[PDB]
Amino acid sequence: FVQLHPLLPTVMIVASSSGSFDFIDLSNPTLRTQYVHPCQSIKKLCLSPNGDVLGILEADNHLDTWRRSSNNMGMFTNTPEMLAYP
Amino acid sequence: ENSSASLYVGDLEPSVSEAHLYDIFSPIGSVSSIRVCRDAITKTSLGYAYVNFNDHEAGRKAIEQLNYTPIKGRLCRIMWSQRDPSLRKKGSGNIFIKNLHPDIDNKALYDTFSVFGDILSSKIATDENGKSKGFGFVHFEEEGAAKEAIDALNGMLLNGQEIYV
Amino acid sequence: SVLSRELENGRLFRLVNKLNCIFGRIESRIDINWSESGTKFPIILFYDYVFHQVDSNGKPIMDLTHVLRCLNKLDAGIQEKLMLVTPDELNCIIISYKQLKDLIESTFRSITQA
Amino acid sequence: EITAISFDEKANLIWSGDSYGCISSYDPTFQLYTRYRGHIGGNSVKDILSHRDGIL
Repeated sequence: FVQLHPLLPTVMIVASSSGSFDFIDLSNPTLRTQYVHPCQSIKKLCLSPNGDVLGILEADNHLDTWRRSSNNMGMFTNTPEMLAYP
Repeated sequence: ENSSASLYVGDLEPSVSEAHLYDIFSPIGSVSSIRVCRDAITKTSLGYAYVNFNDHEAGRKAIEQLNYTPIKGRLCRIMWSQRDPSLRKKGSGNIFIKNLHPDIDNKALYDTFSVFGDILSSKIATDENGKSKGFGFVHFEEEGAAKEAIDALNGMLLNGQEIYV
Repeated sequence: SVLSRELENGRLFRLVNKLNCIFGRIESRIDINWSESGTKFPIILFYDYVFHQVDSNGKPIMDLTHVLRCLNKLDAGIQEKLMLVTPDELNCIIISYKQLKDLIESTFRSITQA
Repeated sequence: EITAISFDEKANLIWSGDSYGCISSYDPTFQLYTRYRGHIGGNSVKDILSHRDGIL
């Protein structure tokens, strides 16, 4: 699982099947952030256009974000056409 | 044009990315899109960046929190965006100085010298632990605020060093 | 004075004319553009949603107040938000009316000639 | 049974496909928004993506 960052289209995240994910530069491979996974191996994982959202997702439907707590928000944007009341 | 941010860093590096760049101004909120568009056979410095935020006011807000503090020798340049009708926008020339005062920075320079003439690019040779190197390039939007600052005081005596045309 | 409370039929009957003019045509009973992957799919769904709205016991009970309420609302073309279920967790679409108006007249005109 | 994942760029929704037939959108941390089908049958979905205007 190798995925370039949205706002940083050269900096990537690399993640194994068990989840040894690392926030890693393209240019300087020394600058690795090797976030370990103290839980079960994965199916898939997704991104953060707001740069601060880990989405690990298996067949369990139980997400968790690991980053520092910059926002109280989840994903990027906040324009829902039936927001909390149809 | 350019009512939005369009925050234009020039005088670039070959092989330093936007990584530590985005590391520093992370806690400001509005960081929309940062990109250096490129040529095809070119892993050297070319000279245009785009540290784009949402609006111009986010650029001025990034200035007004903290701006122009030394890290990695680079200081983030401001929106210019000025093409083939600007043959002389920031190319209408500058005072080129021999023997500037050896304590002349850019921030206090424009701070005291916002009175007479608005300095666009104080291309000032400052190196080796706070020392202006005598030669500098104080640069304007015209050559009229230049003559205003010269005819006011083309430099003055604080430790005696008048500056040059 | 008694004819005052009879007039709300002709618009309503033309609505039913447009409605059951093309609902279950035998060429279009089983085809590509009418499945759950098909084009005019929820024009079916709301159709009998009114007509088979289940009760708390699951019994499809009319309550024709709600029926004609919805009928005049869909006849209008105003912009609302509409929950819809199978009952179970599938093909839920939250929608307004004027696009339903447009697809109805488009389908009717396409039926009418080419 | 979850077999395909993507985002939407304009809301806090998640876009998941299980192995039942469906495609769903999800609110923040534990809440669903919608679950529809654009799928004929069998398994649900190969893949999901976001877009300017909607979900493919």
